[PDB]
Amino acid sequence: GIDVPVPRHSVGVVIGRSGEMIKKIQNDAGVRIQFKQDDGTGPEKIAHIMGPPDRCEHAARIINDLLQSLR
Repeated sequence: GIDVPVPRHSVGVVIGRSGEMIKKIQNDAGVRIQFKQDDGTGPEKIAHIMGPPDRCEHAARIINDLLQSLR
């Protein structure tokens, strides 16, 4: 999969409540998104997108597009 920067100030939006929002992402994308401790950087965590190689980028865009306004 891919290790993707997700701002710790923005993960609130990505997670929503209960992680229901990010589950909806994983649902429609057909992926797994695991928030690592932090990794890679400081003010951002790493969302670990996994599954199919192209699908990782598809789901990457879902999250990234959401993070576009946030970062």
